[PDB]
Amino acid sequence: STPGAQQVLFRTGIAAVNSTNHLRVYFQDVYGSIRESLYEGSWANGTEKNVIGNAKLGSPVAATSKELKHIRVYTLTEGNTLQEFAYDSGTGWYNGGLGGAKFQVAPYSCIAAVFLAGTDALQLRIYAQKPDNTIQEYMWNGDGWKEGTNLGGALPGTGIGATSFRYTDYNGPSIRIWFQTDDLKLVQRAYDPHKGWYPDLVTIFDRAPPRTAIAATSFGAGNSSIYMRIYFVNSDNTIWQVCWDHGKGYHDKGTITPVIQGSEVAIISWGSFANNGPDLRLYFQNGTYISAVSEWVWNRAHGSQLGRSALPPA
Amino acid sequence: STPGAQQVLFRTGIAAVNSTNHLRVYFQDVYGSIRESLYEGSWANGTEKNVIGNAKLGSPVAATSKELKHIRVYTLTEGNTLQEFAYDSGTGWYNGGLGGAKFQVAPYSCIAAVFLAGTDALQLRIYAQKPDNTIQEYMWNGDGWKEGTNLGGALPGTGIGATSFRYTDYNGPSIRIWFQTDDLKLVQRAYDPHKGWYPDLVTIFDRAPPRTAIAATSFGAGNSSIYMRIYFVNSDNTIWQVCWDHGKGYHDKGTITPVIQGSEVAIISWGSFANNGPDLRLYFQNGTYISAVSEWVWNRAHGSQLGRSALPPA
Ligand SMILES: CC(=O)N[C@@H]1[C@@H](O)[C@H](O)[C@@H](CO[C@@H]2O[C@@H](C)[C@@H](O)[C@@H](O)[C@@H]2O)O[C@@H]1O
Ligand SMILES: CC(=O)N[C@@H]1[C@@H](O)[C@H](O)[C@@H](CO[C@@H]2O[C@@H](C)[C@@H](O)[C@@H](O)[C@@H]2O)O[C@H]1O
Ligand SMILES: C[C@@H]1O[C@@H](O)[C@@H](O)[C@H](O)[C@@H]1O
Ligand SMILES: C[C@@H]1O[C@@H](O)[C@@H](O)[C@H](O)[C@@H]1O
Ligand SMILES: C[C@@H]1O[C@@H](O)[C@@H](O)[C@H](O)[C@@H]1O
Ligand SMILES: C[C@@H]1O[C@@H](O)[C@@H](O)[C@H](O)[C@@H]1O
Ligand SMILES: C[C@@H]1O[C@@H](O)[C@@H](O)[C@H](O)[C@@H]1O
Ligand SMILES: C[C@@H]1O[C@@H](O)[C@@H](O)[C@H](O)[C@@H]1O
Ligand SMILES: C[C@@H]1O[C@@H](O)[C@@H](O)[C@H](O)[C@@H]1O
Ligand SMILES: C[C@@H]1O[C@@H](O)[C@@H](O)[C@H](O)[C@@H]1O
Ligand SMILES: C[C@@H]1O[C@@H](O)[C@@H](O)[C@H](O)[C@@H]1O
Ligand SMILES: C[C@@H]1O[C@@H](O)[C@@H](O)[C@H](O)[C@@H]1O
Ligand code: NA
Repeated sequence: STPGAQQVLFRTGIAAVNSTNHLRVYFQDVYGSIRESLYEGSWANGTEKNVIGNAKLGSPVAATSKELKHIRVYTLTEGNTLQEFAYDSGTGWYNGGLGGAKFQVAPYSCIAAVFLAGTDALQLRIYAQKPDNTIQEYMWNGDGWKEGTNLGGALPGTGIGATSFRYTDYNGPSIRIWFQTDDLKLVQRAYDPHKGWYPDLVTIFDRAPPRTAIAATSFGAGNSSIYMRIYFVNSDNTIWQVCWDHGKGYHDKGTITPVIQGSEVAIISWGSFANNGPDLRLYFQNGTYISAVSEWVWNRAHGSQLGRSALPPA
Repeated sequence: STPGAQQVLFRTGIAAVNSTNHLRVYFQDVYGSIRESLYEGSWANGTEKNVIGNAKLGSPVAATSKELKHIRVYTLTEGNTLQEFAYDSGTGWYNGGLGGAKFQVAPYSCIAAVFLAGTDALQLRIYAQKPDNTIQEYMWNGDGWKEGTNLGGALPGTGIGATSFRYTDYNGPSIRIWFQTDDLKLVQRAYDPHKGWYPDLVTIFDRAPPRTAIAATSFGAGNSSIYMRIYFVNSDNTIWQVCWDHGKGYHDKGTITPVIQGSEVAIISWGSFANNGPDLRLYFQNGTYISAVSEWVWNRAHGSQLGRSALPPA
């Protein structure tokens, strides 16, 4: 292993954001600090000098962005309230206002976050689990944090995946989120601006390990058309992928890569099938230098391939 | 799930002590507190009122006893120093002297603990991993804590199992410990009073998951004879057992029971083959009520069976 790799928490929460091929990756160190690694032509950072804040040890770690102009990172405090670390170009890193709302969640809650797509306005939806085990939406629309739609019960400690896209024939954004129910199914819930939250859950996978990681992305939005990918850790200790592709629906599922038992997972994407893409990047732990974070790549050039073996600070 | 099971930390460290079929089990709750559940005819406790102390979230939890007269429970402070909760009949619970020594270990260190067998005197040996990744022994011989023997390098974050027995033809106690080496092997190291720490590391399993749980017990000591069982979580997400039986050596290995990815493991035993025994109890998480602790049992009457489904507080 390496002294750097040893600083990375085993089964750390992982998140990532990007603007095309400009990448940032968030993780927790063994002391509970949240650090940023970065790719700008090459990999750097992830050191003690790249701490953005502190969270309870074992905290979920979620992140969302508008390119790399605005980045928001969500974790849990020792008190099990949602908090936010914020980057704005020209301002740098600071503590955003979510903390002030003191939103109290289950000790075992996960977190997902999205900027609403297709607008220059900064609008955010956060998902987490309340003590009664229901999934709660929290909203920022430029004038303070408020609760949004409660989306019903889930498995206590369920992973939460989430994405926002805007159809080019729609006048507003859509949201899709994914979690695990008590019966151990992985389900989709869905928001469109006409039907609101659709009443029904759609099953994406019959049986998954209890509290498995869940990470999602979407790309290539068109006229009432989208592409989506959802990832989880199956019982074979590999990440599995589920595809939505326009005109085919939920039509493909299969293993992608081996990981450590109980690895967390982050996904980013950019581009589209119509324009020589997409590009996908997955981050996870697979045992490289024991505790380092590893990368998986997909692009048109070469399809599925292992990427950076050990991320900084490894 | 159940509300009680929701209080138990996912992938909690687990330790267990006993006097024959009088049992105690220790675990961490979602807030970082170490709780005791109990079996005296039936299962009890493990509630907020049965907290014996606090430790960093995700701390290893080890325990050793002399029957139930003297119990010692070892975990890590937020500062990554070893600490001790102690019970003596007639006194109750108290924080033991161990914290006075300020032994600093690696933030990812595990812990094992044994009272030395075959003496009424209270002699302790604790094992953990220093920042240089070597396994260090720490000793109490009735007049203050100090470092004992350093047992060399091991995989960073390795599980550590230990047991002490005393052969009926020896003038003093033996120690066996087990851990994982950088090549992912599981190995034994050994202390006998004529050879001190043996020079050889003896391989007991060729390849195991990185940082897998390791728990060990021993029973039926005779003249130059002993029975040992070592447990670990294998890549198939089940506990495996390695057997030493007198006259056969390290002769068997196979699966015992399924567990969640990354489950920790605790083992106790009592009795002997020559006296209609032994009894074994194993403790772990297998997904019952998502996050409850479960029991597996072995005895002569019915052999291998699942015990109590979900321990208190579930
Ligand atoms: C000096 C400066 O740039 N201040 C910013 C304000 O002008 C702006 O209104 C706030 C908005 O709040 C932050 O971003 C939003 C999207 C949310 O994440 C919110 O929680 C966060 O505080 O940002 C600066 O203070
Ligand atoms: C029919 C047969 O071979 N039965 C044997 C018994 O003779 C023997 O007692 C038993 C030993 O089991 C081993 O030891 C116990 C304590 C436990 O660890 C088991 O997992 C081991 O296999 O094996 C029966 O199979
Ligand atoms: C954007 C870059 O794409 C590929 O070149 C990868 O090998 C790098 O790790 C990075 O993800
Ligand atoms: C968008 C910004 O990009 C670089 O300037 C980094 O140093 C910052 O931490 C941030 O990620
Ligand atoms: C995009 C939508 O915004 C508001 O109307 C919320 O109440 C909904 O739950 C959804 O997030
Ligand atoms: C992107 C697609 O949008 C709607 O048609 C949903 O009913 C589908 O499940 C899918 O989420
Ligand atoms: C963008 C790519 O789309 C399909 O070809 C999938 O089979 C790949 O796994 C990847 O998700
Ligand atoms: C010592 C006891 O043995 C069996 O009767 C089990 O069913 C109990 O859970 C307990 O372990
Ligand atoms: C040996 C002792 O037994 C009972 O008194 C319990 O209440 C204590 O916690 C301790 O385990
Ligand atoms: C056996 C001894 O008991 C008490 O004296 C504790 O304070 C010591 O640290 C040790 O565990
Ligand atoms: C029982 C023995 O006691 C002391 O002599 C120590 O130096 C050894 O390491 C061993 O623990
Ligand atoms: C109990 C046995 O004792 C010695 O013979 C060791 O060399 C063996 O490995 C085993 O631990
Ligand atoms: Na976690």
